[PDB]
Amino acid sequence: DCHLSDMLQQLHSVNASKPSERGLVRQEEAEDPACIPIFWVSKWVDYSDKYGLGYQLCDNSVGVLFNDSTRLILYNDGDSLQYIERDGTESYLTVSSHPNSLMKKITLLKYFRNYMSEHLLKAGANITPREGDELARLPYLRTWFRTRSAIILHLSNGSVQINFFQDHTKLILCPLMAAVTYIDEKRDFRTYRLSLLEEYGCCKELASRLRYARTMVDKLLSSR
Amino acid sequence: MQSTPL
Repeated sequence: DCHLSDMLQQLHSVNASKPSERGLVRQEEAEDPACIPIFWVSKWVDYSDKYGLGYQLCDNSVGVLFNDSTRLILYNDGDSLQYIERDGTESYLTVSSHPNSLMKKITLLKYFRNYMSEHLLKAGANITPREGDELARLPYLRTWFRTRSAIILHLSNGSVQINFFQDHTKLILCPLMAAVTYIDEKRDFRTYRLSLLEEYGCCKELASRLRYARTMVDKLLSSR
Repeated sequence: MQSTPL
Protein backbone atom coordinates (compact mmCIF):
# COMPACT_ATOMS: atom_id res chain seq x y z
CA ASP A 1 0.00 0.00 0.00
CA CYS A 2 3.12 2.25 0.01
CA HIS A 3 2.39 4.14 3.33
CA LEU A 4 5.67 3.15 5.07
CA SER A 5 7.77 3.64 1.92
CA ASP A 6 6.19 7.10 1.54
CA MET A 7 6.91 7.94 5.19
CA LEU A 8 10.51 6.78 4.91
CA GLN A 9 10.86 9.04 1.88
CA GLN A 10 9.35 12.07 3.67
CA LEU A 11 11.65 11.53 6.66
CA HIS A 12 14.70 11.04 4.48
CA SER A 13 14.05 14.31 2.66
CA VAL A 14 13.56 16.31 5.89
CA ASN A 15 16.49 14.70 7.74
CA ALA A 16 18.73 15.11 4.66
CA SER A 17 18.05 18.88 4.78
CA LYS A 18 19.53 18.97 8.30
CA PRO A 19 16.67 20.91 9.87
CA SER A 20 18.46 21.93 13.13
CA GLU A 21 21.56 23.39 11.38
CA ARG A 22 20.04 26.54 9.92
CA GLY A 23 20.92 30.20 10.42
CA LEU A 24 17.41 30.93 11.68
CA VAL A 25 15.15 28.08 12.82
CA ARG A 26 11.50 29.09 12.58
CA GLN A 27 9.76 25.88 13.67
CA GLU A 28 6.54 27.72 14.38
CA GLU A 29 6.09 28.65 10.70
CA ALA A 30 5.82 24.95 9.76
CA GLU A 31 2.85 24.55 12.13
CA ASP A 32 -0.42 23.41 10.56
CA PRO A 33 -3.19 22.35 13.01
CA ALA A 34 -5.33 21.34 10.03
CA CYS A 35 -3.15 18.21 9.92
CA ILE A 36 -3.84 17.12 13.49
CA PRO A 37 -4.44 13.34 13.39
CA ILE A 38 -7.85 11.68 13.57
CA PHE A 39 -6.42 8.88 15.68
CA TRP A 40 -3.48 8.18 18.01
CA VAL A 41 -2.69 5.68 20.76
CA SER A 42 -3.74 7.12 24.11
CA LYS A 43 -2.82 4.25 26.39
CA TRP A 44 -1.25 0.81 26.17
CA VAL A 45 -0.40 -2.24 28.18
CA ASP A 46 2.14 -4.83 27.06
CA TYR A 47 1.13 -8.25 28.35
CA SER A 48 2.88 -9.98 25.44
CA ASP A 49 4.32 -12.59 27.72
CA LYS A 50 0.96 -14.38 27.29
CA TYR A 51 -2.10 -12.26 26.24
CA GLY A 52 -0.96 -9.53 23.83
CA LEU A 53 -0.67 -5.76 23.66
CA GLY A 54 -3.72 -3.75 24.64
CA TYR A 55 -4.24 -0.10 23.75
CA GLN A 56 -6.74 2.76 23.66
CA LEU A 57 -7.18 5.13 20.76
CA CYS A 58 -7.92 8.81 21.43
CA ASP A 59 -11.60 8.33 20.54
CA ASN A 60 -11.96 5.95 23.56
CA SER A 61 -12.04 2.85 21.32
CA VAL A 62 -9.81 0.01 22.41
CA GLY A 63 -7.96 -2.78 20.66
CA VAL A 64 -5.72 -5.74 21.24
CA LEU A 65 -3.09 -7.35 19.07
CA PHE A 66 -2.99 -10.88 20.46
CA ASN A 67 0.00 -13.22 20.50
CA ASP A 68 -1.56 -15.39 17.75
CA SER A 69 -1.18 -12.36 15.39
CA THR A 70 -4.92 -11.58 15.44
CA ARG A 71 -6.65 -8.42 16.52
CA LEU A 72 -9.93 -7.29 18.07
CA ILE A 73 -11.22 -3.71 18.18
CA LEU A 74 -14.06 -2.31 20.28
CA TYR A 75 -15.61 0.92 18.96
CA ASN A 76 -16.41 3.68 21.46
CA ASP A 77 -20.10 2.69 21.41
CA GLY A 78 -19.08 -0.26 23.61
CA ASP A 79 -20.56 -3.02 21.42
CA SER A 80 -19.49 -2.80 17.77
CA LEU A 81 -16.48 -5.07 17.18
CA GLN A 82 -14.02 -5.70 14.43
CA TYR A 83 -12.00 -8.89 14.35
CA ILE A 84 -9.01 -9.18 12.00
CA GLU A 85 -7.36 -12.52 11.33
CA ARG A 86 -3.70 -13.15 10.59
CA ASP A 87 -4.01 -12.50 6.82
CA GLY A 88 -5.90 -9.21 7.17
CA THR A 89 -9.44 -10.67 6.81
CA GLU A 90 -12.03 -8.50 8.61
CA SER A 91 -15.33 -9.50 10.26
CA TYR A 92 -17.73 -7.02 11.89
CA LEU A 93 -19.61 -8.30 14.96
CA THR A 94 -21.22 -7.16 18.22
CA VAL A 95 -20.63 -8.07 21.83
CA SER A 96 -24.43 -8.59 21.92
CA SER A 97 -24.21 -11.18 19.12
CA HIS A 98 -22.25 -13.82 20.90
CA PRO A 99 -20.00 -15.93 18.63
CA ASN A 100 -18.67 -18.41 21.16
CA SER A 101 -15.27 -18.68 19.47
CA LEU A 102 -14.40 -15.05 20.43
CA MET A 103 -15.85 -14.87 23.98
CA LYS A 104 -12.43 -15.45 25.55
CA LYS A 105 -10.81 -12.87 23.27
CA ILE A 106 -13.65 -10.39 24.05
CA THR A 107 -13.25 -11.10 27.79
CA LEU A 108 -9.55 -10.28 27.59
CA LEU A 109 -10.26 -7.08 25.61
CA LYS A 110 -12.72 -5.95 28.26
CA TYR A 111 -10.13 -6.63 31.00
CA PHE A 112 -7.62 -4.49 29.07
CA ARG A 113 -10.14 -1.68 28.68
CA ASN A 114 -10.98 -1.81 32.42
CA TYR A 115 -7.30 -1.87 33.24
CA MET A 116 -6.54 1.22 31.13
CA SER A 117 -9.48 3.23 32.55
CA GLU A 118 -8.57 2.53 36.13
CA HIS A 119 -4.80 2.94 35.97
CA LEU A 120 -3.55 5.02 33.01
CA LEU A 121 -3.40 8.62 31.78
CA LYS A 122 -4.83 9.62 28.39
CA ALA A 123 -2.04 10.98 26.14
CA GLY A 124 -3.22 13.98 24.17
CA ALA A 125 -6.25 14.48 26.41
CA ASN A 126 -5.92 18.18 25.54
CA ILE A 127 -6.13 17.63 21.78
CA THR A 128 -9.26 17.97 19.71
CA PRO A 129 -8.85 15.30 17.02
CA ARG A 130 -9.47 16.27 13.45
CA GLU A 131 -12.86 15.27 12.05
CA GLY A 132 -12.48 12.13 9.91
CA ASP A 133 -13.01 12.22 6.15
CA GLU A 134 -16.31 10.55 5.16
CA LEU A 135 -17.05 6.93 6.03
CA ALA A 136 -14.03 7.35 8.33
CA ARG A 137 -12.63 3.88 9.18
CA LEU A 138 -11.34 2.80 12.62
CA PRO A 139 -7.71 1.60 12.35
CA TYR A 140 -6.18 -1.35 14.15
CA LEU A 141 -2.62 -1.93 15.23
CA ARG A 142 -0.62 -3.58 12.43
CA THR A 143 2.76 -3.86 14.14
CA TRP A 144 4.50 -2.72 17.30
CA PHE A 145 7.73 -3.16 19.25
CA ARG A 146 9.83 -1.57 21.95
CA THR A 147 13.55 -0.93 22.24
CA ARG A 148 14.97 0.54 25.47
CA SER A 149 14.10 4.13 24.68
CA ALA A 150 10.69 3.83 23.10
CA ILE A 151 7.63 2.06 21.90
CA ILE A 152 6.79 2.14 18.20
CA LEU A 153 3.19 1.56 17.05
CA HIS A 154 2.21 1.24 13.34
CA LEU A 155 -1.53 1.72 12.73
CA SER A 156 -3.42 0.33 9.72
CA ASN A 157 -4.08 3.81 8.35
CA GLY A 158 -0.33 4.23 7.81
CA SER A 159 0.46 6.43 10.78
CA VAL A 160 3.28 5.47 13.15
CA GLN A 161 3.55 6.70 16.76
CA ILE A 162 6.73 6.66 18.84
CA ASN A 163 6.46 7.23 22.65
CA PHE A 164 9.79 7.87 24.35
CA PHE A 165 10.05 6.51 27.91
CA GLN A 166 12.70 8.76 29.49
CA ASP A 167 10.95 12.12 29.04
CA HIS A 168 7.42 11.03 28.00
CA THR A 169 7.65 12.91 24.67
CA LYS A 170 5.70 11.50 21.71
CA LEU A 171 5.73 11.71 17.91
CA ILE A 172 2.79 10.84 15.60
CA LEU A 173 3.66 10.57 11.90
CA CYS A 174 1.06 10.59 9.11
CA PRO A 175 2.24 9.74 5.61
CA LEU A 176 -1.11 10.96 4.14
CA MET A 177 -0.78 14.47 5.59
CA ALA A 178 3.00 14.18 5.40
CA ALA A 179 2.95 15.63 8.93
CA VAL A 180 4.37 14.98 12.36
CA THR A 181 2.78 15.95 15.69
CA TYR A 182 5.18 16.44 18.58
CA ILE A 183 4.00 16.15 22.16
CA ASP A 184 6.45 17.77 24.59
CA GLU A 185 7.67 16.98 28.08
CA LYS A 186 5.08 19.50 29.30
CA ARG A 187 2.36 17.76 27.22
CA ASP A 188 2.28 20.65 24.79
CA PHE A 189 1.38 19.50 21.31
CA ARG A 190 2.10 20.91 17.86
CA THR A 191 1.42 19.45 14.42
CA TYR A 192 3.98 20.30 11.68
CA ARG A 193 4.13 19.69 7.93
CA LEU A 194 7.32 17.83 7.07
CA SER A 195 7.74 19.93 3.91
CA LEU A 196 7.70 23.13 5.98
CA LEU A 197 10.18 21.75 8.53
CA GLU A 198 12.45 21.33 5.52
CA GLU A 199 11.95 24.98 4.62
CA TYR A 200 12.06 26.60 8.10
CA GLY A 201 13.88 24.02 10.23
CA CYS A 202 13.25 22.91 13.81
CA CYS A 203 15.06 22.67 17.13
CA LYS A 204 17.68 20.01 17.88
CA GLU A 205 15.26 18.04 20.07
CA LEU A 206 12.73 17.42 17.31
CA ALA A 207 15.56 16.96 14.74
CA SER A 208 16.93 14.03 16.79
CA ARG A 209 13.43 12.55 17.27
CA LEU A 210 12.86 12.62 13.46
CA ARG A 211 16.26 10.90 12.81
CA TYR A 212 15.25 8.23 15.30
CA ALA A 213 11.89 7.89 13.53
CA ARG A 214 13.54 7.18 10.15
CA THR A 215 15.62 4.34 11.61
CA MET A 216 12.53 3.05 13.37
CA VAL A 217 10.62 3.18 10.08
CA ASP A 218 13.47 1.33 8.26
CA LYS A 219 13.15 -1.32 10.98
CA LEU A 220 9.42 -1.60 10.41
CA LEU A 221 10.23 -1.95 6.73
CA SER A 222 12.83 -4.70 7.29
CA SER A 223 9.96 -6.73 8.74
CA ARG A 224 8.59 -7.37 5.21
CA MET B 1 5.10 -3.16 30.89
CA GLN B 2 2.90 -0.10 30.91
CA SER B 3 2.00 3.23 29.41
CA THR B 4 2.15 6.33 31.80
CA PRO B 5 -0.12 5.95 34.97
CA LEU B 6 -2.70 8.18 36.61
